[PDB]
Amino acid sequence: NTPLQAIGVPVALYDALMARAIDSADGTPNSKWLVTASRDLDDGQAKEVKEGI
Amino acid sequence: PAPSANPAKIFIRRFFSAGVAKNVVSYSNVMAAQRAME
Repeated sequence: NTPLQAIGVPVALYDALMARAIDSADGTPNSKWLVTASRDLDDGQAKEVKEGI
Repeated sequence: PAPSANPAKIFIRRFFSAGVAKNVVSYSNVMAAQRAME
């Protein structure tokens, strides 16, 4: 007769969610400003756009 | 004292039968009480 008899499910839920938490912490890019160029931009001056930004 | 004659004889005539050793709780209730412990 133990409380451990009736806590199997939520602890399993807890570790599963924390596994989701630790996983998505490292793996999701932390960058902003998804900049994209146009389809005539002369790499040689498009790189000037990158260094400018 | 000990009148021995209670009005609870309604049930042994037919609704119950003498000398059978009926169990006190339904098997469904026991399983319900069991799973209620987890």
